[PDB]
Amino acid sequence: TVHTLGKKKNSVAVAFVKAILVNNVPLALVRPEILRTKVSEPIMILGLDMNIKVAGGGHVSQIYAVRQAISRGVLASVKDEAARSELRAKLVSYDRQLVVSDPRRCEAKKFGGRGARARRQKSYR
Amino acid sequence: NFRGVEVEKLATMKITDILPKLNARCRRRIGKHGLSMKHLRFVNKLRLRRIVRTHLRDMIIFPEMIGMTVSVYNGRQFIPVEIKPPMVGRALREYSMSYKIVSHG
Amino acid sequence: ETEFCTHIAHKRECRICGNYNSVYRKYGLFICRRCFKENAGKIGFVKL
Amino acid sequence: DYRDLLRMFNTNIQGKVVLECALVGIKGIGRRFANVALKKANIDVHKRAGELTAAEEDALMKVLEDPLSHGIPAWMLNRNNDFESGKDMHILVNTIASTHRADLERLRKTRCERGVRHHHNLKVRGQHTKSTG
Amino acid sequence: SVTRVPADVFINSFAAHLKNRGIIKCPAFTDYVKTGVSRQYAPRDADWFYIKAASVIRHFYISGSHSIGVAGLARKYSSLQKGKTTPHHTKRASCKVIRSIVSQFLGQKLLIAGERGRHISPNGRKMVED
Amino acid sequence: SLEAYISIDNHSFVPHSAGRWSAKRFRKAKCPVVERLTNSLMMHGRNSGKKLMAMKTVGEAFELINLYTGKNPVQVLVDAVANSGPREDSCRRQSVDVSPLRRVNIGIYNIATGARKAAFRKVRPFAECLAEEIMNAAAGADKSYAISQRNSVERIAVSNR
Amino acid sequence: AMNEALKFIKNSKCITHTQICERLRVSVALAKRVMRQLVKSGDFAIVSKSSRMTIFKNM
Amino acid sequence: KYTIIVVGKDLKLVERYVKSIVKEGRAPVRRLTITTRKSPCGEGTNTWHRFELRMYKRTFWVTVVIPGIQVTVE
RNA sequence: AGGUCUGUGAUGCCCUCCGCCCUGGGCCGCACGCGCGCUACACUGGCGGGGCCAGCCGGCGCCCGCGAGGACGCGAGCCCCCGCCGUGGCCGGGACCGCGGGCUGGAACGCCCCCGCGCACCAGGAAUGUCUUGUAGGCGCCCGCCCCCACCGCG
RNA sequence: ACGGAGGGGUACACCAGACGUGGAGUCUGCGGCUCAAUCUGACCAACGCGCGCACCUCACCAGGCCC
Ligand SMILES: [K+]
Ligand SMILES: [K+]
Ligand SMILES: [K+]
Ligand SMILES: [K+]
Ligand SMILES: [K+]
Ligand SMILES: [K+]
Ligand SMILES: [Mg+2]
Repeated sequence: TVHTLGKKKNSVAVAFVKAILVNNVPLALVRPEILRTKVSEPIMILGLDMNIKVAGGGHVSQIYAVRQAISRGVLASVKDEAARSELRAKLVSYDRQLVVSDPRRCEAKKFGGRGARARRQKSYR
Repeated sequence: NFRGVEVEKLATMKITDILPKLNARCRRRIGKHGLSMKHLRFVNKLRLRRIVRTHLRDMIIFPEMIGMTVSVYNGRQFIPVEIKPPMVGRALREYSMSYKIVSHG
Repeated sequence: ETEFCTHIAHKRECRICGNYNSVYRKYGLFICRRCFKENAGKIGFVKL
Repeated sequence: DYRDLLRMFNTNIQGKVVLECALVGIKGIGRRFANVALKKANIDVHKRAGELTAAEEDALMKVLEDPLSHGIPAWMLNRNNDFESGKDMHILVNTIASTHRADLERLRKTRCERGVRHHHNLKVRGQHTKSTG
Repeated sequence: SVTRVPADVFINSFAAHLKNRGIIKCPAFTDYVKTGVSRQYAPRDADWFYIKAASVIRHFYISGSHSIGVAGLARKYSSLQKGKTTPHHTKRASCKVIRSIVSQFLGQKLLIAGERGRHISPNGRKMVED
Repeated sequence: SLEAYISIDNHSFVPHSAGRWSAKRFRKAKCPVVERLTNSLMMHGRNSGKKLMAMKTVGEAFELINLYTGKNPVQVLVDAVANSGPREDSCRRQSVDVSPLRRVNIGIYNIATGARKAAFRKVRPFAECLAEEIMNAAAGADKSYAISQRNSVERIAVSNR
Repeated sequence: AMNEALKFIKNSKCITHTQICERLRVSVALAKRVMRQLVKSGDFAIVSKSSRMTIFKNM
Repeated sequence: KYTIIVVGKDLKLVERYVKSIVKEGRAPVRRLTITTRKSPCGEGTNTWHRFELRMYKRTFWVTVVIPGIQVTVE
């Protein structure tokens, strides 16, 4: 019984793993299709059964949260052995984002401009 | 000539016979009860028909009163308004301007 | 003699001063923006 | 086989454009009214323009001068409940000038706020006019 | 099953099958109608009613348990209304076309009423599954 | 344009990476080069963001080069990036010489710009403008916009020595 | 000049709708009159897309 | 059965009561916000006060007196 | 000696007995010069059909109606995919105006929808402003004042 | 306090760039003009500012009740 997470901006991917469905749709058919190679990286760079529920965020953030849940769930069945600590280093030596989440978030808007840093045009005459 | 009837056959058949005609403001305002201070306007206008200075700008004009002269307040004075056939279907506030048009200077 | 206030309209005013202008009705406060600055301490609002 | 002009309704239709958007050349036709006048009379709406037979023009003209009979509705018409005949007319010819000008002369005789403001060549629809045109 | 096949395949392969066996077949008001108040023209592909209803039933199948409703279907096919000199805003689609579709789909026992809204009946659920 | 600033081995199956490449001064020297071009491509202003579309744009400009030169598209890209980019600049303006990372920067920028200006108000698509730009910069042809811009910069550098 | 299409167009190891449009006035005749060269397959498709389509000469 | 709703605007007192009711035996925080200009008139740089009233609620299910708390059984 | 006595039952000293209320009008009137903005000038685009994802927290079922909206009851857009148009002020752009059908309200002069009409505008002189990571820019959504109504401000 | 005085620091003030505005139509505020009235405040630090003017708001105009 493996339970695993993945996070992007607001997206949360909850993975349940038993010895590959994304929101009940087969993985091969994840609609953003020019990014299909991204959701399959851990497979084709390194089976079993996994179940993914991703919510919140947008298209790309959801893809990137499943890219982390998938790779983090295949690291919670191997344990206490050198594979556990070596497959992690192989995963990061491609993209560290595969293991550790991206902390960035939206900053708040401040009064006097449309955005967080952009202000309003100033005039003198 | 009015929509499809000549002046004899809407000003003598029925006062509300025109409602299947004139626009949605008219049907709305007449499918609503006219305030009790402009019925007096008609039992002073149609009554003693044989010049009235009035003060209600928004009042739907319907055929039975045709060929009349009125003087409607616009805020500073009463303005004469005549009644030609095409005035039916309109309000009285469209026929007296409350502003003099600007000129040069 | 019997015509005084026939016109019907909301006369929403500030609960504290009496002004008609710039009244906040969200949440049902019904007080104006000038009086809301100084009575906000005890009503309960605080800046964070 | 095609022609490179349809001088129809006194308007020169060019041809080689799509007939859907060719009909919009006639002032009175839109793309809405055109796509409701072709399919209502069994004419391919988008292949070309200059491949329309004589019989196809006859069908289009017979559905142009009478929309209600072929089932085109009143709400899809432009002279609705006119102030000349109380009828849902269909003014689809270069003789729209007369009615538009009559709606001015009626105002000129009636002396309405709209007419007096239209005379001076001013905005008439409530828009602000302080901006220095 | 229904969830497996590329969603764009099932919709346009069942709408061609919507021409057989006297299913919902289109009514007459289909001409001279915009699918929404945000659209500025009518659809050009003449099979648009067929494809629309194929899509709405594939929408009903995915919500197997609970009930959808008509007003909340027009919201599903929403679009943004352009050309007004003001910022663009989103508009709900037309409930008449969708209600016409779901009425005829309540026939042939493809759907069953609920407490509030339509629901995918066992018959029709079996059909889409097959 | 050196081997130490054009990153070959770091590429992926598509250029999309979600990488924080500009958080430190010299980090982008390890940024893959096709992704750098992709990042420069979505620089019109009405197209800011829209990376998913630029990845397609570059992707379908590699099936035109393989059908004209008959060679590897990434190789011709490296050739174009190397050929472009002024070696000498002018900054009482006296002559100075240009660093590698700036040579790469200006090269990628001018290729993107050449395609951008050549596609506006034209029937010809922007992808098949990129094909022209890349195949013509890598050779050295005066029809390349990046090469003419380079030549102008080097001339003004020479006149200010 | 259909005969031009049936041989002059079949002389380039690749072709695009815009390229054929710019060679001779084939603005949208391109899309119609290359599908003919695709059904008899003097040319086939390699990379296709709703907005762009690259056609390579079978010969 | 029995229900106790408890509501209060100061987290410390609410927690004290909630603690000492368990000595005898979704409701998330919602924030009332008002933004208003700082000046009485409208002259100067346009700056704004952001005022905020945060409330808290607990719902004890069953089969100390503090001035400021509100309790209703229903 | 910026602003505010016109937010108050804060208020001195002057002046009015210019108080309170009702009807109608104005504050929006327009040769013209300025500030903050909105929408564009297209193919890295417009259109038709389909697919699918937010957060500040948040009702929608059933019939009529092209739509807008009514009578009756109960607990996201961008983007992706498939087509169309083809460098033509064109299917870019949608101001101005002409009939209709609605909503609010005691009252449209307010706002919405439908058909038709299709302005100027081809990237902008001299000048001039803001900005360094989930940032610029693009895309939409919500609250406030609010009978109705955002091209605004707070998010 | 100031210096077309020296010295030492510094900020998106400049550098390298991005995105604009100024040109078109249009929303709104300002000045002027008009008007029976078009109520009034403010000229970097006034000019989408004094929290959405059919009535009300309302300070302004034409009349008219009541203490
Ligand atoms: K805060
Ligand atoms: K054509
Ligand atoms: K042609
Ligand atoms: K100010
Ligand atoms: K004061
Ligand atoms: K301001
Ligand atoms: Mg008033």
